[PDB]
Amino acid sequence: MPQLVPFYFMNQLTYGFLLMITLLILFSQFFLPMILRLYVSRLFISKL
Amino acid sequence: VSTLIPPKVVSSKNIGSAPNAKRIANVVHFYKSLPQGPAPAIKANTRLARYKAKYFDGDNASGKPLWHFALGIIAFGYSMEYYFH
Repeated sequence: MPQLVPFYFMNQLTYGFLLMITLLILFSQFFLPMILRLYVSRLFISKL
Repeated sequence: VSTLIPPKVVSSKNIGSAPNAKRIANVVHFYKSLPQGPAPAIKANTRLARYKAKYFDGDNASGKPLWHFALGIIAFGYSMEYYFH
């Protein structure tokens, strides 16, 4: 069927490159510094 | 004889010492390090904090949420096979 045999490559690729940029920003700004925040908070308590 | 002896004027062992730095640190840093925190989220009827409560508690490490999440997707494409055909 067409949905399991795409020829829709340009449509797909638009959605593809968008997803990568979305995840990249999302990790970089939101979730990754919040993990270094856990580490640092534990470590700053470790200091005192 | 002499009544002249050190303890009358002490005015620098009643001050100086290193643990003061640690002392003043933990009255300011640790009085707002609340005992239970600000009660961190794990449940609520937001329709997905309920999901967190049954499955994604930091206590749970059983295979049950993994299985639960998987089974939906099996039903999804199989039904969608019949939705497309």
